[PDB]
Amino acid sequence: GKKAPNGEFAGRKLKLKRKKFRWSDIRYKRRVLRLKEKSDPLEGAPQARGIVLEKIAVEAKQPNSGMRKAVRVQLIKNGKVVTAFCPGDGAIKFIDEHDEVIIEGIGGPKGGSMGDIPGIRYKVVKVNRVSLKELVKGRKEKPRR
Amino acid sequence: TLLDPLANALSHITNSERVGKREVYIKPASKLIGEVLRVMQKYGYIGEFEFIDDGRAGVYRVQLLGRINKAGAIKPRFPVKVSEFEKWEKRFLPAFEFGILIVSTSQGVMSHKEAIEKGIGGRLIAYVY
Amino acid sequence: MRWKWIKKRIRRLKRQRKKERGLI
Amino acid sequence: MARMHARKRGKSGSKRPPRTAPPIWVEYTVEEIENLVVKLRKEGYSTAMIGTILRDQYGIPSVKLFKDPDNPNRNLTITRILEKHGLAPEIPEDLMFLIRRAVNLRKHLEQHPKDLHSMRGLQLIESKIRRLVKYYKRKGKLPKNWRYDPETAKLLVR
RNA sequence: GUGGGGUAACGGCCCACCAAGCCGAAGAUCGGUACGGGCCGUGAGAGCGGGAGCCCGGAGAUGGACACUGAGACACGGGUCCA
RNA sequence: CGGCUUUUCCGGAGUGUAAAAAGCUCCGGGAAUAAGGGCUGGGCAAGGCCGGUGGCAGCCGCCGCGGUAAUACCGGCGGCCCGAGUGGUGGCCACUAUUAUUGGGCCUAAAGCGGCCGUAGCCGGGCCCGUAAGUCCCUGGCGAAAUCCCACGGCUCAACCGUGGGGCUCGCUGGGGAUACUGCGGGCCUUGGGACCGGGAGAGGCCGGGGGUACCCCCGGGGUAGGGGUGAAAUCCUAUAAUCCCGGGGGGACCGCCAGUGGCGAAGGCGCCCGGCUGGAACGGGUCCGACGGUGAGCGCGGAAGGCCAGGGGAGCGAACCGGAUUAGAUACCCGGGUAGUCCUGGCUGUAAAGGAUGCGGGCUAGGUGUCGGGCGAGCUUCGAGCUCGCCCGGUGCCGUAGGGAAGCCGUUAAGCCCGCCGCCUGGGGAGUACGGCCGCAAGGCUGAAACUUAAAGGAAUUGGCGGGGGAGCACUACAAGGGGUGGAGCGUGCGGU
RNA sequence: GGUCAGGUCGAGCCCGGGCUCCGUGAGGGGGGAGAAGUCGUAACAAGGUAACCGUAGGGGAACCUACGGCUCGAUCACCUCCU
RNA sequence: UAACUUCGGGAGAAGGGGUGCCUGCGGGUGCGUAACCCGCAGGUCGCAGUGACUAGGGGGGCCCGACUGUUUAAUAAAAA
Repeated sequence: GKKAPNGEFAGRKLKLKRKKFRWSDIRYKRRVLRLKEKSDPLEGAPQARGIVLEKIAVEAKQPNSGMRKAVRVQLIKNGKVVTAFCPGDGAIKFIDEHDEVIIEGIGGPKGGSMGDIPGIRYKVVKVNRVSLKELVKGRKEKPRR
Repeated sequence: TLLDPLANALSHITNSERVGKREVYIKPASKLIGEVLRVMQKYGYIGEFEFIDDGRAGVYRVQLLGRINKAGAIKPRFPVKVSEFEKWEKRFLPAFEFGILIVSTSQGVMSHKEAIEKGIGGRLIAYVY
Repeated sequence: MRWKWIKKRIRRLKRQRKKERGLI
Repeated sequence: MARMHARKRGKSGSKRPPRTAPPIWVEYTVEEIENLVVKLRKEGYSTAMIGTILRDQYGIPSVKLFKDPDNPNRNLTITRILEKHGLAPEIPEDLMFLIRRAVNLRKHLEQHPKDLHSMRGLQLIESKIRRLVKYYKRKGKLPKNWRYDPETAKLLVR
């Protein structure tokens, strides 16, 4: 034999073998339990709004130095602290403290950030329910409160 | 102890062929091997074979033509419907042409193509090609 | 290497199990 | 041919004759062969040795071949001959000899116990007896209300 | 198990008496997670994952408990009652 | 620029509504009249220039890009994709034979349980016969519609819908038939297995007995001033005298050469000799049972050294320890002392690079050589298989064909080709940790995670460089040998600094 | 339809305990990042005391040392192989 | 019926329920309806059924000493 039983009656042994051996996958083990849903806040949700506590900058990784623009936000329902990285150049200027902000993951929910950012898990799409990519371009819409 | 005596015999008979050996001597010997050998011979894969029935053991001495590409047996010996035959026919056989995926049937023992011609089937014993 | 580690683990286990034992 | 069980050394290359009917250059009547078997059994020789004597002395290699046909339900070979006369031990010569030897080791361990090897041998012998006994129960040389243990062994020997 | 009630009706459903069983490593029990099915998504297949409109069945109607009236209800837009 | 037609859009007619709208559809009027979004470095390339910026600001899915001529950033310009979409974040499947049934590994990459047994379980030699449970065939009862596929038909088209045929999670049912295969039942045989007799080798085990070498000590004699120890040394020992040397006696531990590329054992492991008890093991002869078989979750058992426990012992050795040296310092190499332990008995513990990093059994697949033990046919003989040639059986080594392997290697003692069965692995670190449970006297063992973080971790082989790594070989910017000199002074000169 | 006895179905409420899950505390350990300091030179070349290993004690630390194992082991020598 | 544990214990943990009289039964031991004892059902009164008398309050952390015992016969019984 190379390994696994083979007998007509033997099938339960194989059926159990695979399920046990399947758990050796981290991602399979995680989703099936719901270690993905629970651990990285959101409640599995695609997005969440929160109120801006403050605007902080974080330093870049091992090669890199730069003050990346970030907001510490508090997610509303969840009631957790998230650090969320602001896209676009000018962007941090639009976000007035205590506006309503909408937060997404970035680049796998797995926990991994972009390479450059250290602790930041998250992306900021919106300021006062209008996205930053809008605010980057002058013409479109321009913000409030 | 051995089991699957056919598998061992086939495994020898193929390894035999692989070498190009003149003849083969298979020591543990049976209906399973001998009926399969007679179906194999009937298609023309092997030449003449003699078994002396020793008070210890049949020995078969099989002539090798050189026609066999591979002959081995089927690990679980699964049951296979005549509709499932076509699945097995692509998996195991090298082409549609060769048609000895030996199956044991209600009719006696047949090849794969012979099993087809009657139409009938059963548990998978082995292959020859 | 492997010795390093065993004694670190044993010092960790024994000091921590001392903190369990003397938390016991 | 071989099998490695409590060793890595192959088993003896010895073989039976490939004979299938007998020499007529060796000559005995059915009446005469039963007499040879019975006499040797009376001495206290065992059935293995009994044939050994009959092959060396009387030139008969295996009983089966010589006798039958004379009643061709099955072969007439030493303990069958003996079973009809009522001379057979009820326990089979395989199972008897294994057990006996097993009692003899035990006595050595008693006065002597610091034995790694002899001790281990006791494990080995007993395990074979479990297999040999388990099949015999089914066929009917041993009743199923039996079970193997070492006092029960001393009770058979004695 | 025996006998008995109760119900539309079998039945430890309920009950009296009697027995000591019954279930479990061919994974019981317990914990977690979940309407189930037709289907669906992907995938050469095998396989994996999924229960969404719709259709099919059950469950439920602020949370819990309860009868009456009717063939039928313990009753989403009927009643009683506690929270 | 010339001509043509002319989507929205206007107006009308019916419709429909069984009130509109939906304004369709028919007709009249009538315009070239809604197009965007991403990327353009390698990966994908499917697509390159200029300006600005200058390891910033940014870009970012990864590898990466920006540190003053950036195709990667920003803007422009140009180009590629796609097109009423395009793109982001998240989830799922694919790719991933990275869950292996199709279709995966485990010598060294992750991975073999330190070994065994035998229970559940899986798997099982031949020959005959019964049944036909699995299995195959046929019939039939049946698994709604819908979705899916095919045909035709309908709506301007197609989506969708109608009709007709097929398939469906397809898990159930009944009767009839076949009997290779499998299951069961019965009978039958020796190839596997187990068993016997007789020769035989060995550092297997236990027990009794018994010798000597050396080390140590103690005692007398002899005999003076050092011995010991090292790279040098010191400590150290020794003057009521060491070391030495001679004789005498006591103690504990062991058994060089022998000794092998050797033997034995399941494994841990095993060496004076002798006898007794006792385990395994080869061969010839199959003489006896007659598939009794293989593997084996669970379970049970043995398991170095070190540690623990009780009791007894202690020469030499020696963690810890105490000095000395060395060193910058030395918690070390080196020396001089020393306790636990090393020994025994009883119990416990249960680990390991417990290795051949290679689980076990069977069958098949070039050989060569050496070697151990057994059989055989001879020659030799000291008449004993003592010396030797070969075939063969079992065992241990090397080399190598076919093949396998990434290579190194493996190659009838498989890592080849098959079959059966077990254990285990599935990127790295976190971490062999935490908790929980079990075990243990204790020390600790068994089991065994997640948060978080990473584009590697890793293996073999190549090339060079390197080494207080080895061998060969030269040199005068080398060292020695050797002669003269700089560093001391005054001055000249270049420099550092001021 | 009244009130009242006995009996039955029978929540929430309260108390005590059991199981399970979340937030969170003086104090105390390691863990993955960090550019740059400190101490020593541990491994990697025989890393200048071969290395690893199981276990036991000690030292600030890398570590050192004992015993027993292993070579994936060290230098020519050695021995032995092989030639 | 917890923590803990020298597995012996902790433990009578803790907490919750019941308990009277009458009327009628059953079981055990015996011998034949004695002498007692252990249960079961119904009916029913009080504020309360161990109604009296008899009769432990419990739980947790810490210090010390192992325990039991002994001690200043007669101001100290403890940790000594």
